[PDB]
Amino acid sequence: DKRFLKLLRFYILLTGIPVAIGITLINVFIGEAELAEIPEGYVPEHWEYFKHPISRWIARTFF
Amino acid sequence: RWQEDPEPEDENLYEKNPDSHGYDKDPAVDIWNMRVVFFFGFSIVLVLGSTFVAYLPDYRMQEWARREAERLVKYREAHGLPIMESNCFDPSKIQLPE
Amino acid sequence: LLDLIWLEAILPKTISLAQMKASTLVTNQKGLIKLYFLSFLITILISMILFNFHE
Amino acid sequence: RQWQPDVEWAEQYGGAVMYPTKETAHWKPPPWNDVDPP
Amino acid sequence: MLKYIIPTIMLMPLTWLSKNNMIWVNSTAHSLLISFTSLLLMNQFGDNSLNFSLLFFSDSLSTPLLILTMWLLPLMLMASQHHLSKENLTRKKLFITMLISLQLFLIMTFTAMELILFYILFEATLVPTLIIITRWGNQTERLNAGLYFLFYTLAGSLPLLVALIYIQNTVGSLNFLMLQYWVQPVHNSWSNVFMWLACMMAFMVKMPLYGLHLWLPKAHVEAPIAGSMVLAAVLLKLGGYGMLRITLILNPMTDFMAYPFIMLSLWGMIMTSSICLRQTDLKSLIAYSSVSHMALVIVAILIQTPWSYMGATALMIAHGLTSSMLFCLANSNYERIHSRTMILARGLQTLLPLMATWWLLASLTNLALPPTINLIGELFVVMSTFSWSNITIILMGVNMVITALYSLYMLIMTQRGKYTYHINNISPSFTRENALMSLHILPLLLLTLNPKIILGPLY
Amino acid sequence: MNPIIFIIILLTIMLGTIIVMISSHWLLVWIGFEMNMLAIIPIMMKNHNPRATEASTKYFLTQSTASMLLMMAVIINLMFSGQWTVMKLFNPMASMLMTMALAMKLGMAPFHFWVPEVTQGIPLSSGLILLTWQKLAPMSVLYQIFPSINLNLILTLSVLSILIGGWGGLNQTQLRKIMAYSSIAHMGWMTAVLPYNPTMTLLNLIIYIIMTSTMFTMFMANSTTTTLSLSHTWNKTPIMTVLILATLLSMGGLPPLSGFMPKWMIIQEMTKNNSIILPTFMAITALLNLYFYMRLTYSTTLTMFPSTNNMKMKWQFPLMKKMTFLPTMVVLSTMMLPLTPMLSVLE
Amino acid sequence: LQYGPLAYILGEKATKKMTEKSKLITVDGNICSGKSKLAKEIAEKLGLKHFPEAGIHYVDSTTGDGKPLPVQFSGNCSLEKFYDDPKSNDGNSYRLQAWLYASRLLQYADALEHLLSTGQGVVLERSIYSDFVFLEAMYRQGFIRKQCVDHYNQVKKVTICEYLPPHVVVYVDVPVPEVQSRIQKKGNPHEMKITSAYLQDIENAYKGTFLPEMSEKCEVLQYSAWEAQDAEKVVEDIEYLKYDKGPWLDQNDRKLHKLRMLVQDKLEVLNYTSIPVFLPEVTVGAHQSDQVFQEFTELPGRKYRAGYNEDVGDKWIWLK
Ligand SMILES: CCCCCCCCCCCCCCCCCC(=O)OC[C@H](COP(=O)([O-])OCC(O)COP(=O)([O-])OC[C@@H](COC(=O)CCCCCCCCCCCCCCCCC)OC(=O)CCCCCCCCCCCCCCCCC)OC(=O)CCCCCCCCCCCCCCCCC
Ligand SMILES: CCCCCCCCCCCCO[C@@H]1O[C@H](CO)[C@@H](O[C@H]2O[C@H](CO)[C@@H](O)[C@H](O)[C@H]2O)[C@H](O)[C@H]1O
Ligand SMILES: CCCCCCCCCCCCO[C@@H]1O[C@H](CO)[C@@H](O[C@H]2O[C@H](CO)[C@@H](O)[C@H](O)[C@H]2O)[C@H](O)[C@H]1O
Ligand SMILES: CCCCCCCCCCCCO[C@@H]1O[C@H](CO)[C@@H](O[C@H]2O[C@H](CO)[C@@H](O)[C@H](O)[C@H]2O)[C@H](O)[C@H]1O
Ligand SMILES: CCCCCCCCCCCCO[C@@H]1O[C@H](CO)[C@@H](O[C@H]2O[C@H](CO)[C@@H](O)[C@H](O)[C@H]2O)[C@H](O)[C@H]1O
Ligand SMILES: CCCCCCCCCCCCO[C@@H]1O[C@H](CO)[C@@H](O[C@H]2O[C@H](CO)[C@@H](O)[C@H](O)[C@H]2O)[C@H](O)[C@H]1O
Ligand SMILES: CCCCCCCCCCCCO[C@@H]1O[C@H](CO)[C@@H](O[C@H]2O[C@H](CO)[C@@H](O)[C@H](O)[C@H]2O)[C@H](O)[C@H]1O
Ligand SMILES: Nc1nc2c(ncn2[C@@H]2O[C@H](COP(=O)(O)OP(=O)(O)OP(=O)(O)O)[C@@H](O)[C@H]2O)c(=O)[nH]1
Ligand SMILES: N=C(N)NC(=N)NCCc1ccc(I)c(Cl)c1
Ligand SMILES: [Mg+2]
Repeated sequence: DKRFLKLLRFYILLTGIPVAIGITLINVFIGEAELAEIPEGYVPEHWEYFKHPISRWIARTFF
Repeated sequence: RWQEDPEPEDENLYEKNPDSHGYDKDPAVDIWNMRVVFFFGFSIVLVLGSTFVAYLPDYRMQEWARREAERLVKYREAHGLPIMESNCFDPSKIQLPE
Repeated sequence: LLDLIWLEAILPKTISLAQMKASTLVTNQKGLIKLYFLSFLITILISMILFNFHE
Repeated sequence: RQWQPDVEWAEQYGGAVMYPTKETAHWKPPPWNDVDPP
Repeated sequence: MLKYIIPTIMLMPLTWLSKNNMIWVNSTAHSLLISFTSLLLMNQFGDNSLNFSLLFFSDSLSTPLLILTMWLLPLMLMASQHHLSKENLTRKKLFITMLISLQLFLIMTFTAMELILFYILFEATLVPTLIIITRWGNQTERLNAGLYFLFYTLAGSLPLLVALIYIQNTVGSLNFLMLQYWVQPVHNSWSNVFMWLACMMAFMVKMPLYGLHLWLPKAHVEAPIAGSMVLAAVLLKLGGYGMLRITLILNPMTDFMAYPFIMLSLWGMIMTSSICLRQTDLKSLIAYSSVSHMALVIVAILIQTPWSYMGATALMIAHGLTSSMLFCLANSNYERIHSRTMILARGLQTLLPLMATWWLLASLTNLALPPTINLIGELFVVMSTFSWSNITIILMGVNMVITALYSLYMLIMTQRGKYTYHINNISPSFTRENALMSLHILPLLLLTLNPKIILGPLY
Repeated sequence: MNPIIFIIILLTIMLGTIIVMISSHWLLVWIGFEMNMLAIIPIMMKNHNPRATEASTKYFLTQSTASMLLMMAVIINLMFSGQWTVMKLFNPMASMLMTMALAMKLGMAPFHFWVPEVTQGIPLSSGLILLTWQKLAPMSVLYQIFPSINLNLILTLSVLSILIGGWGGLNQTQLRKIMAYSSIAHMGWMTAVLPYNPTMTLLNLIIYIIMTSTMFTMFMANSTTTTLSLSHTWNKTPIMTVLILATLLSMGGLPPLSGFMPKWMIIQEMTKNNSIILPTFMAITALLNLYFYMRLTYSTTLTMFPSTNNMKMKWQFPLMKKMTFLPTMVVLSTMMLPLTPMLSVLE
Repeated sequence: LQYGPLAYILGEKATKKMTEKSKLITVDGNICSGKSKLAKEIAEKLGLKHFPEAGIHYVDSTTGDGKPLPVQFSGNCSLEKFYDDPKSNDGNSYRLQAWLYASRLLQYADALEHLLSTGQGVVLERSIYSDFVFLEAMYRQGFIRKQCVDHYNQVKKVTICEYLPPHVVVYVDVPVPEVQSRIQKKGNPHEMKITSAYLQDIENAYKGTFLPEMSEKCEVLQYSAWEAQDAEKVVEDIEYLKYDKGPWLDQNDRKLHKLRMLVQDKLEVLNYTSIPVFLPEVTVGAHQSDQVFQEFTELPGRKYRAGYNEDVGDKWIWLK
């Protein structure tokens, strides 16, 4: 039982720590988008309608 | 009434491999099976999958609708209009029977 | 009373008994040429006298 | 271990018919090679 | 959907061309990869569904059912590889192929745009499921469980085929997107009454509706562990998914045609919850518990309200993870003592402490402890049925009490008390078993953080 | 039989059928049936045992009686129309006689009694011809005269055959009797749709022939004629048990296998005609067929029956029977459903 | 081509290769009757092909690489254990006898196939026609049950009817007291446990049933232990035979073609030796039969059809 919990903890942290750090670095150094009016005669890409950089990247890459 | 093999003995994986993970009798295969389940099950699907779900781009327009409702409420109150009307459709485009 | 009995009885159990009985009726035959062709005569007679398949 | 049919289970399907009745009581399986003795 | 159908098909050659000792490692690894990619289906829009082609589409109802479907396959493989260890290689590969083909039919069933295509795949699931139960079940009664499972389903499904074909002739199309715009009201008449019954009875047997449920406890007690997991987690939800779609074209006749089935469900849930209090077979107790849980789903689908449809979707997903986990928990005991009698092995918490924790969490979800999605879905249905008729809160409330009683009776009977003296082969829990339990409960409890993704199209 | 004589007799069985299918004159249709019956008797008698003689005699009496009724219908038709053209008949009594005659030839209930007996009494290879090729000639005549057929008569025959075939097979352990009752049930489906869409009669006939030929060939491969003899296949050729299982499920009409295609298309055509009760009853009654198909799968593929010690000797020798076209037939028997729209080539 | 209707049509008829030396000869007699020695002398002198008596492992000698297989693939039938414990609870006595009839049936088909394909005669030591003398002896001594005898007669009824009897049957008559004396000199410890009642039963069945039956349809030559030493007189006796009885006179190329199609396909030969008659002696459970069949396929050159086994050196498999 002890070995399983240690293995479970290790593999969650194997990616959980890098993700937690990646999220923090994205939040601090890239930041969120700023809401703005659509400039006259401008056609935003479908992923420019979202605020958080990770959400924008998900929309641009997969959706 | 026949020639039949007796029922086999029940095997315990720990007797021959005390470090067995319960996946396979072969210790090398047993460890690799443990790793793929844990890496792909927990490190990938659960951790990245939860991250992916948390950052979905405005799932089902819920945030857009709130921003849109704020705009409509501001506009309709600045011009004395009702916040909401009982009719969904303009009655001038409806021809009642009779 | 309900789950191991009556719900079992009022459908799956009774249905299977019906088919098993009908199967014995259909297949319990004597293999006699005389009887089979005699039933052909009855069939042809019914088709005309009772059902008017000839019209 | 997993149950598999035994002789008693198999004998259900070796009779002349699947559903015994009084009428077919005397029926017997046909010859293995279809040839009835003269 | 080809990005899921084709890799699912490729799992077959991967299994057959794998080294002898790597069939379980390879199929598990790559079925987990497919499950990962299924999250891309979560691109759901507020107004329109995600319509891939003339054949397949995905909306907020099918998306969670697809993600649950593709998640279960790797879990089923982990759950099956121990009792299949003595099987010869070709038959192991055949067993895995049946599981892969089931996933292939299921993902296609949930995304089929046309109802007759849905019907064919909805029936195709019978074949692999029947083969798994009758070929790899353990006891003599698996042959009869296969027949009851097969003929109950076909008894209702053949009328559905006639009704669907009739609808296509009358309306011109069975494309679900077209039916949304071309649907016409159903006027009272004896013809429409039987059209209603033909459209719904097949799905009622799958749920199963109380009265048509006797096949389910048979199937579970005889099925192998993977057979029970898919049966309980996903196959029962075909009926609910079909009802949620077909009810579109049955209004307003469903207003009064629902009554006999609501009474069966409302009373049935109490009867089957009470039956669980006296079951002697652990697998039979859990199977009866599913009938009680799906009675709620039938009522929610039939009363046809936005809250009830959201509760049904949450309940279908929550029950799938919970019920599957309970079967895996019961199976881990079975692999030690080789019996399903609940009273045989007691006080197991003293011998398997961590496994007793999984039993606790599975029980707590089964009785719908807030804020688990089990409670969210059940609460939404209770909220909606109270508006349907205030008196229903008495039946819903009573069922809550009995559900807690039998969930904890199961926990107290097997985990607490004194261990059976003569049982001395309770070996410590394997990593495989502990991982299997955690891959059920962890996604279940995580979903509490973001319930909206399992609340369906009415959200 | 001398091999060249066997070939010449088979070519005459085929020629008799072909004459029926290409004839425009009722006399030549009658000749086609006479020639076909002349050549089929020797292949039933080829094993010279009392059971074969009884089967040939029972077969001869049934088919000779049917051909006499057919000639009677032809002559009545000549009297009331003064012509021999193969087409709709010009007198209702002629139509009843011709329809009844062809029902006797097809072995449809209540003229079915001979089919299980004759099939049981002749070798498997002879039974394969009797239950497949022999259906072609009567079906091709029904295809041409259906506009004049009495709707009540033909649908009554179809309903009886579906019921009798389904109930009769439940009590059978002999594989040749099972196939015979399965044939009667399937003939019912073919003729139920004939009044509405003849093309669906052809589709059901073609798929039925393919599946029946697959079953008979698979029985011949191992020389099995009883349920228990077939239950030993798992201990000799495991692959065959899987092919038997798939073919039987297809014959049961389960999706997504090929045998679901004709029942699906026949239900469609009838519903387009506002025939709802009849297709529903037929589909439910066909569950009887699925039951004794599934019983065979249980004792063949899904469980392992007891074996004998002498089976070990058979392990050392390969299957030397021809099994002509079997790999192709089994694939068509099971995997054709995605190609269903191809049925229009029969239009 | 492989023999078949086409080869038959293209001129390959049995009567073209057959002569007056195309004969089937079987040597019978009790145990330790010198029948094996005489069988080799008739064969070599007459120019025929000698078949040693079919034993437990005969089928192995004709398939694979010809070496005997582990006993488990013969069902653990043992002739030694039959002498030690003829009344063993395992049912070894009848299981052995049922196995031996099948082996003889296969050998008889082999011998007939050799005769029809080449026209050369063959010499056999006992055959399916005389196999029952051992079954009768076992029953009379209480070694097998009456149900076993019924199974044996069922299998024999639907198998023997297909074949033709020997042209010549040769019987070497040796009284039981001398057989019991010769067994001692041969000095096999297991065979030394045989009793005279068993031997007398074999003698009775031979004289009471076999020879009277074989005379009505074959040529029977009976010799004493002394007379059988002079093989040349025996070979002289055979050559002056008339052959005016038995079915062989009624055969033609058409009937012999049908016979050759049967005997060349061994699975068709052994079809009824495994009729589904659930006798405890010969019935094998599913678990045991599955396990043993799996081991068989793992033996060298036994997984695939002959010629498709890379593990024993077969080549060009991707073009075969
Ligand atoms: C990573 C970054 C990137 C993201 C990727 C993420 C990917 C997912 C990974 C995350 C999951 C990782 C988990 C594995 C880590 C390794 C674990 C380990 O090593 O130790 C093993 C661990 C302890 O080690 P051990 O003692 O040596 O084990 C031996 C025994 O088996 C031990 O047995 P035991 O008997 O001693 O204990 C068993 C059980 C027995 O106890 C019970 O079950 C009683 C249940 C009581 C019900 C209480 C009602 C629910 C209250 C919470 C509801 C939420 C709303 C509340 C209001 C607002 C809250 C803010 O106890 C518990 O489970 C603890 C209960 C904790 C929940 C109760 C509330 C906690 C306080 C409130 C939380 C506040 C939120 C956080 C703060 C917010 C700011 C961030 O034992 C286990 O195996 C348990 C594993 C299962 C953990 C469940 C976690 C689920 C996730 C949370 C979802 C929350 C949703 C709400 C659900 C409410 C529950 C019904
Ligand atoms: C926790 C681990 C998760 C792993 C998956 C996510 C990996 C990628 C995370 C963030 C990637 C960078 O995210 C991206 O940043 C830039 C801003 O710098 C944005 O890009 C936008 O701003 C830049 C300015 O920098 C301009 O060129 C322009 O206006 C536009 O392209 C994108 O809209 C956003 O999607
Ligand atoms: C909604 C309508 C659905 C229609 C579906 C129709 C499917 C019918 C399938 C055929 C059923 C026949 O199945 C047959 O039934 C009978 C009665 O139960 C069973 O009979 C069994 O139980 C009865 C009572 O103990 C005994 O008399 C009998 O000796 C025993 O074999 C047979 O074992 C079974 O082979
Ligand atoms: C004319 C068109 C025909 C198209 C055919 C295209 C594919 C042709 C493939 C030919 C090569 C197959 O190779 C053959 O199969 C398997 C799978 O590799 C090999 O051996 C296999 O053994 C086991 C399982 O069987 C595993 O370790 C692994 O799957 C493989 O090593 C065989 O030893 C080889 O003889
Ligand atoms: C839960 C996590 C899911 C993990 C899924 C694992 C499988 C990953 C599949 C990768 C798919 C990438 O697909 C590829 O990406 C590029 C961007 O780089 C995209 O290329 C283009 O697509 C979008 C629209 O589709 C365009 O508006 C945009 O200009 C561009 O990004 C395409 O979508 C595709 O060409
Ligand atoms: C409500 C819509 C769906 C209804 C479907 C109902 C049709 C029947 C489905 C099950 C068919 C199983 O087919 C047959 O059924 C009967 C009972 O029913 C079983 O019969 C079983 O119980 C009977 C007595 O109760 C015993 O005598 C028998 O030994 C036992 O097998 C057979 O073992 C099974 O072969
Ligand atoms: C678990 C099983 C559940 C079973 C549920 C059973 C539901 C019963 C529904 C009863 C209503 C049936 O549908 C009802 O039938 C009657 C005929 O009798 C129809 O009556 C129609 O034809 C009659 C002819 O006499 C006219 O007089 C009447 O004006 C007209 O409405 C109604 O149009 C329809 O409202
Ligand atoms: N139970 C049984 N034993 C048999 C059978 N055929 C041979 N045997 C045994 O095989 C052994 C040798 O058989 P024999 O050929 O007759 O004796 P031999 O040693 O070869 O001496 P010769 O007669 O001169 O050839 C004897 O112990 C027989 O009992 C048989 O059909 N059944
Ligand atoms: N005789 C019938 N009952 N039906 C029928 N064949 N109708 C004719 C309609 C039709 C359908 C498909 C095609 I392709 C074509 Cl050319 C014609
Ligand atoms: Mg010797």
